[PDB]
Amino acid sequence: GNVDLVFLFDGSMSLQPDEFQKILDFMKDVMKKLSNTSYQFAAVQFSTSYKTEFDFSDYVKWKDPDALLKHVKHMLLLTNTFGAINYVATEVFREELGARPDATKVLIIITDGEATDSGNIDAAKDIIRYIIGIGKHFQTKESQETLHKFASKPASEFVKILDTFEKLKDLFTELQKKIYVI
Ligand SMILES: Nc1cccc(Sc2ccc(/C=C/C(=O)N3CCOCC3)c(C(F)(F)F)c2C(F)(F)F)c1
Repeated sequence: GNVDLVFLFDGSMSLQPDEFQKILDFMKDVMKKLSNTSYQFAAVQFSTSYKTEFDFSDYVKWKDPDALLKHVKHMLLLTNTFGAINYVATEVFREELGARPDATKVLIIITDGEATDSGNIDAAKDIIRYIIGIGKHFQTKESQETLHKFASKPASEFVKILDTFEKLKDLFTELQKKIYVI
């Protein structure tokens, strides 16, 4: 019933300042809409390295997406997606950061490029993983397909590709049509 949800977001060099900002604003739009629910949130920037920008405890105490993300600094480096996802699994989904042990775990990966590292995500198997790939880096079917190994199956359900960063506005509109009292 409880959902612990991590936004794992790309801070690579390829992102223009306004593109990075549109990611930030997308995350806030989502959290604001799901205020006062069974959702609790944390946000991790990844590039070459990984940074938990805020954790579940931070979210619980303040409940203010704007404040929680105010101090994000765009890393401007690589796109170490394998390491990032592994970092979330082992270093973010923990009591110490406010995670609830029995909650349903959800990861929302937002990226504008293919991974710069390699390996596996065995450690993240218990997490429901969604991945949003954005921009001209994902023009080809082959580039979209590379994202599939990161997300839960089927890709048709757990993978979304967006032509541009403006389409995050549109995805948020669509998302809200999937909100129900169950
Ligand atoms: N089709 C597709 C593919 C890739 C990305 C997306 S975007 C997305 C998707 C799902 C969710 C939330 C899911 C959620 O909370 N669930 C469904 C799984 O079971 C637990 C509840 C969410 C969230 F808003 F609730 F967090 C998104 C979001 F965040 F808008 F990106 C959509």
